[PDB]
Amino acid sequence: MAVKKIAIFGATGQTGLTTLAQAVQAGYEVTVLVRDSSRLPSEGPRPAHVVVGDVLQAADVDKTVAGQDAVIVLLGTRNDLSPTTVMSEGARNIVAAMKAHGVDKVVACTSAFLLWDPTKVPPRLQAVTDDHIRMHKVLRESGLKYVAVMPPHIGDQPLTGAYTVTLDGRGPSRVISKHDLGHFMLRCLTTDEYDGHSTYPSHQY
Ligand SMILES: NC(=O)c1ccc[n+]([C@@H]2O[C@H](COP(=O)([O-])OP(=O)(O)OC[C@H]3O[C@@H](n4cnc5c(N)ncnc54)[C@H](OP(=O)(O)O)[C@@H]3O)[C@@H](O)[C@H]2O)c1
Ligand SMILES: Cc1cc2nc3c(=O)[nH]c(=O)nc-3n(C[C@H](O)[C@H](O)[C@H](O)COP(=O)(O)O)c2cc1C
Repeated sequence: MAVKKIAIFGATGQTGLTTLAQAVQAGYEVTVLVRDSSRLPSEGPRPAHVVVGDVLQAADVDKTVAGQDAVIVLLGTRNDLSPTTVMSEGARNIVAAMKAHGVDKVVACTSAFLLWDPTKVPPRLQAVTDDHIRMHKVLRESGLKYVAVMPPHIGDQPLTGAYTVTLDGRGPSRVISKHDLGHFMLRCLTTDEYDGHSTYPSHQY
């Protein structure tokens, strides 16, 4: 039984937009939860289903997760570095909705800071990193099949599909293109080999 139907959270963000386009082009039936639909593009591949709402609202999340085979999480805070619980509270709602609807696979992006020396996080990113840690804890303790994607700097290099995935935060570089990161999140839908693991995609462009 391959995954066919997925929900993407954070589909309008930098990585979300290209993950969404790639998923639709690849044949998935994609549902997105967006606060503002004007942030979805008109050109290119289009999601099958658009739910307007907020990941902080359980009912909105429930509507989005119902019926899916898997969930991709690309939530983030754009340029806001303030203390925050948006991602972890969103993940709480996602896990509850997954359990309410029988969905058992989640692929979620946090950051390579969760693999690197936890005393080398740049001060201005510490608050966001603390919420990534809370989000990781929520997902790992959910018991669901969870692939933790922990990328380094997200760049705008082209899609290659040729990046390296390690399990410990060491790799050929400290950059992954947004397009390659999205491609990897989709890869995680068709294998179990990363379930229960932390993954570090990187590439020399
Ligand atoms: N930038 C880097 O180099 C880097 C490196 C490693 C890890 N990361 C982490 O990687 C993840 C993905 O980063 P990104 O740059 O692709 O993300 P991003 O551009 O920050 O996009 C965040 C996404 O989350 C959505 N979102 C935020 N609050 C929400 C809410 N309350 N309800 C529903 N959706 C909400 C945003 O929606 P709107 O469009 O409505 O704002 C947007 O779709 C983030 O957690 C980031 O911290 C970033
Ligand atoms: C593991 C890792 C995680 C990162 N996480 C973030 C993050 O959540 N948010 C961010 O703004 N930058 C993060 N960065 C680096 C930023 O993307 C980088 O400072 C960015 O180029 C700043 O661009 P701007 O000034 O246009 O916002 C991360 C880098 C690495 C290696």
